[PDB]
Amino acid sequence: EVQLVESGGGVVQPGRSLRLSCAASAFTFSSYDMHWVRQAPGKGLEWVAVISYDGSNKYYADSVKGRFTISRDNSKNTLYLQMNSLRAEDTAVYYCAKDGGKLWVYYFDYWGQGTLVTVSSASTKGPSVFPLAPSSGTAALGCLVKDYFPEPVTVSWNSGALTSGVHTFPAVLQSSGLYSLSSVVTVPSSSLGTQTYICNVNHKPSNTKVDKRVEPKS
Amino acid sequence: TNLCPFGEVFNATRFASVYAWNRKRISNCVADYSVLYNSASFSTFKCYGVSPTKLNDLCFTNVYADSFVIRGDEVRQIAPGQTGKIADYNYKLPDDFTGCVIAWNSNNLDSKVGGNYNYLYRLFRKSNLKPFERDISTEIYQAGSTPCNGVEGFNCYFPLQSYGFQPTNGVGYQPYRVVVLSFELLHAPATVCG
Amino acid sequence: DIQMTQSPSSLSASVGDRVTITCRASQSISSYLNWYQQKPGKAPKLLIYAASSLQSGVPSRFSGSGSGTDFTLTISSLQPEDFATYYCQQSYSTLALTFGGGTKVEIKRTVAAPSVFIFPPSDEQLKSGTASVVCLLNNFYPREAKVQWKVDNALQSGNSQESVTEQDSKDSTYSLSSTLTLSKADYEKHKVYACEVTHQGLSSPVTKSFNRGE
Ligand SMILES: *[C@@H]1O[C@H](CO)[C@@H](O)[C@H](O)[C@H]1NC(C)=O
Repeated sequence: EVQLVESGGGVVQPGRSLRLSCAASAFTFSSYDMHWVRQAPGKGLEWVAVISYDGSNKYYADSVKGRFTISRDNSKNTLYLQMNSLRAEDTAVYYCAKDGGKLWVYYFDYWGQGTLVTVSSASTKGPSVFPLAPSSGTAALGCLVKDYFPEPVTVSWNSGALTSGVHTFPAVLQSSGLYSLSSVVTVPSSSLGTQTYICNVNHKPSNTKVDKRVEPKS
Repeated sequence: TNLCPFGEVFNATRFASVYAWNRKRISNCVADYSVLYNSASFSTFKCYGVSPTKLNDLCFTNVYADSFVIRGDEVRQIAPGQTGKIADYNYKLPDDFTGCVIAWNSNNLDSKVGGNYNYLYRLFRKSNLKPFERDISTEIYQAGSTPCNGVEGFNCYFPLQSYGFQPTNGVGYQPYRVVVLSFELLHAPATVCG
Repeated sequence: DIQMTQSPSSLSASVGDRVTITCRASQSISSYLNWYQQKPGKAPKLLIYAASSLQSGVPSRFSGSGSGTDFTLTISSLQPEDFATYYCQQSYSTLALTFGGGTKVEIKRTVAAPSVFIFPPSDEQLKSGTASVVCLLNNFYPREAKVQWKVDNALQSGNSQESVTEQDSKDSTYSLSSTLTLSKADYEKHKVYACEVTHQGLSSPVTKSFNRGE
């Protein structure tokens, strides 16, 4: 029963600063070396920083040296990670990890669930929903949720009625700094004029609800 | 009271050459590693086989503090499995080396306006050094078929070459002081503890 | 630095099979190789440390071995809750911790032919100024599928970006959505917009194309 909870993650402009904080529970947090590890979207894990149990030693890798700082508060049982001068390469999910101390080297005993950190310079924008009409052995149609920020956006079909055959793809951070997402659903080519298909998109960060009709090209 | 004499190794007034690398032995002293943590003036700090945080609470039979000076382009060669002039001819660490490598820019101390040439390095050798080997022979290297009877000339070169350390040299050619700590643990009493 | 090459990049096995994953290091590490697991979306979880040391709370069916550079991780009998991506991580370079590429263990299934659909940009989007052409590959396996954009028989690279869903919970198939994004001026300059698709389950490449405004 060892719990680590990350917090403080968000979206931030390049060159700005952010503060991640990890809360440890159910073990002697002040008697173990603590680690931070990040994983970029779609990439693998990468070691970031280490701090000693007493908070006197601080080690970092070359990619962030002189740029990040790692500290800890034993009294509050927390592990702080100050990220100054954030670059686009820093966009990743950050986890805090306990060491274990069973060997002469470092190994990662327990993982927290992590907190997301994205590096871009855009304000909150409402998504633009566009139809993806099918044509003439089944068919498929969909909606395109383009130019929105930040994540996430909840997409349903027929107000939750259409469940089977629906695919909502992960968003992609386009060069503009906003997000583009695609949702589709495959239906039999027969029920294309009687059945009505409307995609419901909701962006709580921007407080934007949109229902878009999707009908075949004429 | 009986603190290990790390000060006279790092804060030594003058250092030795890489081919003639100096070795100091640390035994029978409490090992206070707080000088490596507080001193943020270190450029390169890489440990192999052991971790620095879990080192102030671990004993050892003996510690070896090797000291020498190289240029920045060669600091990367101070590590296991490395090849190059420094790695092959002056200072080599074993593949299973267990210790720490520290290196900091000493361009302010080991440079002269006319060029500081007192630090040297081996340029030729008939075979690669074994781990923790110190070769200080000045035998004339035979590069050709004609044997060299202690004389220099055609394919007969002096094995040592002097570094060119000037204040305006590039960072890759500026002087760097290197301290290598190696820990050994045997079936004997341990005198060095954290 | 030290590079950790983890092979195979992705393997297919069924339940109960003796699964083995190889991890090789650029240089020698004594026995300081650790094996981790990560489910899609979830956080990583420790499995093996010190190269054959089973962590507390892990099933005995997992076992590590190997010393030096070549390390092996073995599942004696695979189980349904073991389908995830396994990473290998060296520690010998203490302050230079490096991870491998990973080996996603997929639910080995029969090769599924993708369904390819090409959607032109909507008129409402064309009013704004941008144009998006959407190529959808549906229900295929494995995820290794090449999507190539052709405009007037000219290959296009760098104009689009893809997005893939995790392995499906029902049929264990993947889907991909390539979004070719451009301006309105660059859209009328060309007529033919195609989407060539190459997949292991296709006897020959399949192309879905359309002429602008027809
Ligand atoms: C070496 O000198 C520096 C100041 O130049 C000092 O801070 C440090 O404590 C000295 N080393 C030791 C071991 O005392």
